[PDB]
Amino acid sequence: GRMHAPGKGLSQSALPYRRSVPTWLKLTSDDVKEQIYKLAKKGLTPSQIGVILRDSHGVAQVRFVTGNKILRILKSKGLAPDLPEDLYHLIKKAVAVRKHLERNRKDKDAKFRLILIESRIHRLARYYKTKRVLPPNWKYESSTASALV
Amino acid sequence: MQSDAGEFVDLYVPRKCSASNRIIGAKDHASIQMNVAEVDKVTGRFNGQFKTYAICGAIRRMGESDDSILRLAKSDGIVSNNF
Amino acid sequence: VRMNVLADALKSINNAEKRGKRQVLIRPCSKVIVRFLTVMMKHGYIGEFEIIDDHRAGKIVVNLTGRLNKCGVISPRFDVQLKDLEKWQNNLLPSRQFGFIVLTTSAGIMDHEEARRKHTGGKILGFFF
Amino acid sequence: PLAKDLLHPSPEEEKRKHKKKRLVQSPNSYFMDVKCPGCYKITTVFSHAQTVVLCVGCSTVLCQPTGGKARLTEGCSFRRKQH
Amino acid sequence: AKIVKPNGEKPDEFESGISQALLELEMNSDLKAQLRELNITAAKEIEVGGGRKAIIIFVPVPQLKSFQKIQVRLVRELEKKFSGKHVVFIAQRRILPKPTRKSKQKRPRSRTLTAVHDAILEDLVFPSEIVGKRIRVKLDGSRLIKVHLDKAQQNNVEHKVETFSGVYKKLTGKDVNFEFPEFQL
RNA sequence: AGCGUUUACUUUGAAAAAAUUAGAGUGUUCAAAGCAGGCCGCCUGGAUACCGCAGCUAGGAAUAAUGGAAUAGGACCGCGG
Repeated sequence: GRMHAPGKGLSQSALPYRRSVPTWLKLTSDDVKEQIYKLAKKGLTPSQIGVILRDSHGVAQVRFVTGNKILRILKSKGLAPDLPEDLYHLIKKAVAVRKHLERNRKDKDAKFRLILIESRIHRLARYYKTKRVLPPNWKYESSTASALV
Repeated sequence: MQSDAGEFVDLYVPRKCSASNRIIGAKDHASIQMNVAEVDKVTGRFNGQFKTYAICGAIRRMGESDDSILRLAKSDGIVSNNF
Repeated sequence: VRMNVLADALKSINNAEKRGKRQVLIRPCSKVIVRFLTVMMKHGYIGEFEIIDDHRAGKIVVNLTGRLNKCGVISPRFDVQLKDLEKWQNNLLPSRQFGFIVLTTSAGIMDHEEARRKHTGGKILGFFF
Repeated sequence: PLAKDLLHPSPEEEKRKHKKKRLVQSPNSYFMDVKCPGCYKITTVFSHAQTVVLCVGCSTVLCQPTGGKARLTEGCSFRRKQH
Repeated sequence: AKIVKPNGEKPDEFESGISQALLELEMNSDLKAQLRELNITAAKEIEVGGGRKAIIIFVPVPQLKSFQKIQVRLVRELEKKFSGKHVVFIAQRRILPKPTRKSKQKRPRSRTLTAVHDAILEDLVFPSEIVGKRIRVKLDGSRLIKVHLDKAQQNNVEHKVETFSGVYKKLTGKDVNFEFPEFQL
């Protein structure tokens, strides 16, 4: 079930058995690597690079076409953004809810949902601290959380 | 059910259901034993032999006694394998 | 969430047996499950089984016979000393004649009979009788 | 049904089952070679695209994103790619 | 010769003959530019059931992809040479022993038994790829693996089933049946 | 004689006061006890087990923790030093 909801949703991807790249695909490891570099440097998250490839170019999964995961390509090349692109999105949402809530003061629901999002920021922030993706000093504080975009 | 000597010592051996492999107790009055006749290959007449099948009470009232008898008959070669 | 995998494997066998199924599907297979089911099979409580192999945790289809009464797990996995096998198998097993306690020793995963045979303790996983 | 062949299900039953609840999970999606009414070059498009796939040089737009499968525009033939 | 062995030892007149049959094929065939830097490691000759044999050739792991590129066109030429004996190409993978307590870096999990045995079974049946595997645990405790191959290249591969089972048995010591299933493609 | 990712687990060995308890021998006339006794000077016992947990020691490596290369400041091999 969902972390902060009563729902029990079963909706995600289902990878096929065969990890082999199909015959029709002519894009080689270096061609998709040049493509990934171009998309990331345009300004685009590992998620959005992945969907662009499979929709338009027809790249089933980059881990089979290449030997790497999109972020390991980008962090090897040194195009990986510092604070991760799920921690980023949680902070971005939390700022968007607080900016709404600073105006609409009697929004008791927005107050409750802000508490849930922030509990999720802390919980993911500490995972990244243990795995040495962040400094041990890294803090989520709503005072100067907007400094992080 | 024999001692160190090898004398069969318990007073009887209860039949086991042909389907589920459960044992058919003394006061199990919803169990069956159905003799299915044997046909002579060329004439199409009754030989005088049959393939007997015992079935448990729980299997019958569950309603799998039909499909169970069917599988046992199909395995014994009574019912055609195409069916 | 799924914290004990052997617990759910043995409960799903137990319900399938009671209900009167000929075979059952075990979802997340593991060495401990396959090593539990080989001990069961070796005495002849289950028939053959076939571990279906996707690129994840596998699946097991076990051919059930109708000669298994109960197969249960013991969580937590207590440290059964050799001098404690008796007082465990006294209250877990139905009789001194049939039934087995599989326990994970240094040698491998095996029943109380072979653990006594090789003069070894270990940790209780479950029982089948 | 007590006896069911769990190992060997017939294609219709496991074509029906939810994509995760099959024996070996497999996607219900695919890739399709799709072409425009004017141009000769073909484009690879995912079944459930979720972007707008522009014909190269933005000559036109091929698909449109929706709930499930991506709606291909009217007057564009397609041939689903297989391996 | 084109047969460089990992140890500085000398090729038995057998596999020298194979690597010198590759000298002949290089210098003649349309495959001349391809068989230039491409090398062979070793070639063993094993006796399968019935009255047949298979020549099993060892390729360096990085060069396998370049060998897979040409294999069917090359297997053809080497099978038309070597009379009535099947030939199959396998990348030679190192298999590091599991680190115990008695006794060095983290053993890379590519160099483990389960991984290389899955790699061997992938590299045997090259053109017709694997779609399914099932390990039938027989009643005695012994296991039998059942590899479901790609149904395309049925008649291209179905004549090498007994050979593949015999070779994989010699390498690893694992019993294999080879099926072509009918309910996917 | 030395060296060899740590830890729990398990089996072995050591070290563990007697008395009590379990327990072998022995007609306190039997028994509770007692450590005596037995044979025509001699012959004999006064055993053995049990004693958690922590500490010590040697085997085993299933199970459950924990560590190694990813800014390569990686292992090995050699040459300037």
